[PDB]
Amino acid sequence: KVYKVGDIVDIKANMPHKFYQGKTGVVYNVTKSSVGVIINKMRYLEKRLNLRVEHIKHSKCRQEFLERVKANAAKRAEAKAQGVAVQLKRQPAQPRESRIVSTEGNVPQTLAPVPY
Amino acid sequence: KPLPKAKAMTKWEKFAAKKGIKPKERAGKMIYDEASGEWVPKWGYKGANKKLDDQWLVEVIDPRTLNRAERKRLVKKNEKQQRRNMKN
Repeated sequence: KVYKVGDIVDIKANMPHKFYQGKTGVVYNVTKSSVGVIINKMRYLEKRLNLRVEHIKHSKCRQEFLERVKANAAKRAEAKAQGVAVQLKRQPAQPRESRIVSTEGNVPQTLAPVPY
Repeated sequence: KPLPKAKAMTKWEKFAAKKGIKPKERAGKMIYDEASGEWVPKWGYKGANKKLDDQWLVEVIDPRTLNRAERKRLVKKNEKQQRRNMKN
């Protein structure tokens, strides 16, 4: 593995004097036996928190941002290829449209708790 | 052989006689670990004092190296006091 200053990381133990498991942080220092990680906590304080390399993993939360940015650039190029609004913006989930379910192959069986 | 009469106070027993300090209980190395279901001996086995190096985070150069340096400093100070008592 490899690490560098300023990389995002999420604490993850492989009870251990503390319960910092799962807290996200960014690297601030590196050493052969450990890798430093800042951990903001509540006013917010600059509580640096070193951790063993075994109990760490690179965060993936920021990968979605770069992926959406590249997809937005590709959609903008595609919109330039034609005449249309790029419409690349994310949207909240929306209510399902009405649809006519058919009872032909699906008769509504009653259950009426047996209770069984 | 001549009797082993070369006893020495080692500069500590005199201070103990000068004060209220008393000999250690000598009851046992074992002592209960904090926030744990099993006793962790402080000497003669896996030690809680060395557990600090094994913890996944110190919340603060590596601090574990500083702790090992402090332990080596205490050991060298004990060896120096032993050699100084050897000198007399």
